[PDB]
Amino acid sequence: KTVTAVELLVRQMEAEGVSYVFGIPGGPLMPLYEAIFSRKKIQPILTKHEEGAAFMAEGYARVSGKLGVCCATTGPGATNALTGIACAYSDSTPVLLLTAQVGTAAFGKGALQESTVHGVDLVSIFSPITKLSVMIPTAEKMGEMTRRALRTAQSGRPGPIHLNIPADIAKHPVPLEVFPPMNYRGGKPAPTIMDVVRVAELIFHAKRPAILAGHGIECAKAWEELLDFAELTGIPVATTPKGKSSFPENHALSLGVFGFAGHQKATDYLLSGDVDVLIVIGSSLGDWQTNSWDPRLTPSVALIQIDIDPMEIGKNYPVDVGINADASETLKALILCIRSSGKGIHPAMVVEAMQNRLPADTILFVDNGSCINWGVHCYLAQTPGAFQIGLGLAAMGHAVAAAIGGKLAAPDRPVVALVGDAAFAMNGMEIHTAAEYKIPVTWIVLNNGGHGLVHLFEQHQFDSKFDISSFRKSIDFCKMAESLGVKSYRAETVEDFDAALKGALAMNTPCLIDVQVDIDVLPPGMKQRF
Amino acid sequence: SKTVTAVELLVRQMEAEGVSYVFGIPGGPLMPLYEAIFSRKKIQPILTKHEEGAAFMAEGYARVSGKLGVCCATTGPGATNALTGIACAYSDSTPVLLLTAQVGTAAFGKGALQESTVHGVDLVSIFSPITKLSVMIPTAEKMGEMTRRALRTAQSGRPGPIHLNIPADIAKHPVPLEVFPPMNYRGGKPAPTIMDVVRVAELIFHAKRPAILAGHGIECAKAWEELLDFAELTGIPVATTPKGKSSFPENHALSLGVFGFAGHQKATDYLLSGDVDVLIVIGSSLGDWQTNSWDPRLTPSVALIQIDIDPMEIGKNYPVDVGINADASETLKALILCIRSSGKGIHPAMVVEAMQNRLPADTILFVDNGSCINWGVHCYLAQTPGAFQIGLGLAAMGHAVAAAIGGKLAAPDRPVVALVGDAAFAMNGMEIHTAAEYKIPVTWIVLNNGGHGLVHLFEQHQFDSKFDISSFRKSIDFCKMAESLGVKSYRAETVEDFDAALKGALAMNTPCLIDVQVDIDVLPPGMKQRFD
Ligand SMILES: Cc1ncc(C[n+]2c([C@H](O)C3CCC3)sc(CCOP(=O)(O)OP(=O)(O)O)c2C)c(N)n1
Ligand SMILES: Cc1ncc(C[n+]2c([C@H](O)C3CCC3)sc(CCOP(=O)(O)OP(=O)(O)O)c2C)c(N)n1
Ligand SMILES: Nc1ncnc2c1ncn2[C@@H]1O[C@H](COP(=O)(O)OP(=O)(O)O)[C@@H](O)[C@H]1O
Ligand SMILES: Nc1ncnc2c1ncn2[C@@H]1O[C@H](COP(=O)(O)OP(=O)(O)O)[C@@H](O)[C@H]1O
Ligand SMILES: [Mg+2]
Ligand SMILES: [Mg+2]
Repeated sequence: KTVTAVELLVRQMEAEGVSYVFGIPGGPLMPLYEAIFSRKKIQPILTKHEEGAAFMAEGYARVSGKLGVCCATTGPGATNALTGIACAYSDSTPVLLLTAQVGTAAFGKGALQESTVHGVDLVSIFSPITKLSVMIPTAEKMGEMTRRALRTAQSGRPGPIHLNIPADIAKHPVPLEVFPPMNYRGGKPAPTIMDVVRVAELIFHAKRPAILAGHGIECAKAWEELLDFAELTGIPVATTPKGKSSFPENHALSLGVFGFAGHQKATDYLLSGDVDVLIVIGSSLGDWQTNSWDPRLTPSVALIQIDIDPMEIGKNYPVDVGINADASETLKALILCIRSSGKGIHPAMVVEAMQNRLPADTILFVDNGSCINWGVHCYLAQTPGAFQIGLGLAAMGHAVAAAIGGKLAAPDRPVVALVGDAAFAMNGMEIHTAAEYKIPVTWIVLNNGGHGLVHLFEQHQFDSKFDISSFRKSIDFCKMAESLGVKSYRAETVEDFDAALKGALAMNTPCLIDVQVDIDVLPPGMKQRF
Repeated sequence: SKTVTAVELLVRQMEAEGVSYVFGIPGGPLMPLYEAIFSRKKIQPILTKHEEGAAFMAEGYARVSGKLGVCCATTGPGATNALTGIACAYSDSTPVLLLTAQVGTAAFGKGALQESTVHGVDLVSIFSPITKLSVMIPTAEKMGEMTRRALRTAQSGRPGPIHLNIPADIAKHPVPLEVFPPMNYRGGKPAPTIMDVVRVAELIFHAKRPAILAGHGIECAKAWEELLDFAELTGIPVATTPKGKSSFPENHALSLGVFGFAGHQKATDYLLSGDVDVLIVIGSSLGDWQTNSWDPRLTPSVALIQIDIDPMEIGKNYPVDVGINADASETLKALILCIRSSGKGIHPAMVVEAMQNRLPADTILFVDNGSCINWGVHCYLAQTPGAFQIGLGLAAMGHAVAAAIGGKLAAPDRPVVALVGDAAFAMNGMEIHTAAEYKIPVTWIVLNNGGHGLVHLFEQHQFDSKFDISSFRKSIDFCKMAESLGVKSYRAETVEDFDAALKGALAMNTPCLIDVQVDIDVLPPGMKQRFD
């Protein structure tokens, strides 16, 4: 019994529990749409820009915990998505990008939007920022390739995949071979027992242990065993800026965020070296996460690091025990072994109004810009994984679009995006797609009339010698929401903001809130990095 | 022995190449570059709303400039956004220089903020397949030589884009003043052999039914005058490729229109009938849309001549009898010398008509990708050389939307109009804010048919409408979108509101947008042809 090669790929994608595919169609990429629409199990989402779809697939992935899928046509369709694929690459999230190719009969001829080595070579443009980038050579090889793709995206440190599909093979017949995921993909690695008992032994003798939880806690879905491990051990837990959300910040053992725009209940504990035992679980230990690799973060006795990627272990700090394993399989073993022992408006208040009204289960997406300083510092996130910030690449526009995918992945939970205005101008057009698909998301535009943080570097680094930051005319984001069919609120006092915010969440449809913000307000954590 | 920072010397040499703007968005590590431009007071920076628009602006400026276009973007996502614009510069053979930041060397491999090395997001290797050169500045001293290498590479041979990556720490290291005029580090252009020019001369002399196919290469060589003098001196008719529309006056007696996609029956019949004996191809790559999917009937009976500055294009899809590797302007000047010395809603079809009946003769017309290509290429008549700007090499949606702003910065005292689809404007539509900011009078004509016109036509004409991925449930309102960005706008539901709107647009000398309601089921010209 046969199917068309591209028909078998969606059926294999169905088996991975992929529910939506975001993208923009094209001549050579239509065979895929006729296939997704033949099955009616997976649904296609038409976006306004291919980076917006990629950003959505990434957003769907991180909250879904499943594989994100986006599609694009030959050439510029594909190149458009790149920045989103580059963010999925730096945040360790499994995104599969499907791109079309011209038929082999036109290779080297100057085909329309040719994406081979002879034209715009997608597979090598996309290699440095994917776990795998490959053109399917034959129809017959579609099953084994797409299982190769799904296996690579969600094993090890997860990441994005680029699959290039020549339009001609897309409808060649092939045998129907669809497998459940666990038949062609392995499980995760656990720590050796020798290391589990050595750090158990280091915790038992510690005068001041501390845990630094990074983004790996979310990819490992390790919140519960982290919460049980901290509670059982009594060790205080700090998050990276990107790892905020991975431990409840209301909890007695919570020190908040360590690093950029962080809290100094974390700074002192972790930086004023009383610390002797440091357990780093699922963090790159990059710039922001370490306060520019401050040598004072190193503990006096032992540094322990758990990470599913061996190459990150001991990269910037010498480790005493380096565990190459899943954070969730490591922690349950650790608990198993220790219980076995038995012995305008000021942004500060716009976050303030948000904390007083967003439901407990609100997923908060934050963009890149001064909104990260406000988001990481002043919002307290109590629900596991409910704080969504893309600090891997820190691309402006990320959450503006990301969030749409997040609410498709968690439709019964409220989803809110806190974004800057220049970021909204880069990807704000995708509120039209939420409008078209009736995806109720609330964007909170922190409108300071330009590039907030760049304005501050000018003043504080090149003594107001020039201005490349401010606008001469602020954008009108409520008129813009109106053009895109989205209900809108303007707020220039705190209480207009609160009225807007509780109207939006009642609203059952997309909504945008345009907040007046002074471009000179110095965000938390910006004067320390200067 | 005057010393200056490397980034000042980069700017100073760019000044020598006549670049007048740098399009981009600032960032932490890229701020030294902006500090340099503002202290020098010559080149001016344009802050755009997306870096892809900045690269679109630089491509448009270069194409109208005849000079080098420059954009800048920061580490990581800054540069990746610009990719599609650089890939467009690469497929249309436009000299664009994209300057991108790199974190300081002391943070390589450490996980620095938006690290764009081999250890992070590899800018130099991402940009390698769609640039003539992509290289990270290794040291401060090599800024002079690497910047002179980029200008020579971008504007020599077949022109194309360049990627220069600059580590943020070496930007501010002092280097010796070392600035040269453009003709001390780049060569001139190649001419044909005397042997081949007289061999082509002697073929046209004996040709019964010769024909010329003029492609985009005529604009890159700045060869319009001698192409018209070559056709006039020889009496042989001129057809263009769809992308070369503005290279041969269509109001001339010898003009054949466009041959290929959405072309004219005049051009197809002469070149495909089977009565041509000598065909000269000047500057076209002879790809799909340039040759009706490589119809073998384009082969001439006697001799095919191909002229092209890139040798690897000669005879690629059709066998040539004379293959000249030379610049098109120097070839045409030699052939003329050697023969003279010899001595012996609204229907879009009526929207562009309203446009041609009203727009000045010197208007530079930008067209985006979508049905506007069928309407622009087929129904618009272009009489001015280079006055039609369409990026058909990559055919990236949204290209004309932003590029026209760069075009009008390059030709400030000529009218510039962009004819774009509604989905195209939705991806890069927000750049009009940049035009409102800098007071750049461009007129956008949005053919708003409420979704993806040609894809909807594919559904009907290849999937029998088994599905709809093409129309939006709610047409976007582009006059409200214009208004919120500070741009004057007009809506048109009649043909006359369009004529009133367009005539208002041109008088105002400010940015303006005209939102035209169009039926999405209208079959554009040349779309019937392309279905099989
Ligand atoms: C795609 C992309 N292109 C450029 C940047 C660089 N970049 C910022 C970085 O974080 C570092 C802060 C110095 C560089 S920040 C910021 C202004 C945001 O302006 P807005 O959106 O309005 O936010 P705000 O006004 O609240 O500051 C910009 C442009 C980026 N990150 N991504
Ligand atoms: C960046 C980018 N992403 C996708 C495409 C594919 N694509 C077109 C190509 O040429 C081929 C013709 C079918 C594929 S065309 C068109 C819609 C026009 O929508 P509009 O702007 O409204 O134009 P129109 O209404 O007249 O059809 C689209 C989406 C593209 N080119 N670039
Ligand atoms: N399932 C997992 N278990 C443990 N660690 C993981 C897992 N998945 C990813 N990681 C690790 O988490 C780290 C996340 O680092 P990054 O994405 O830079 O976050 P942060 O900046 O918060 O440290 C990476 O080093 C990655 O190898
Ligand atoms: N200065 C020049 N003189 C002559 N030909 C050129 C010059 N610059 C570029 N070309 C050629 O013009 C061609 C442009 O092709 P393309 O971009 O596909 O336009 P079209 O579709 O009209 O062929 C390329 O083959 C290139 O080698
Ligand atoms: Mg702002
Ligand atoms: Mg349209």
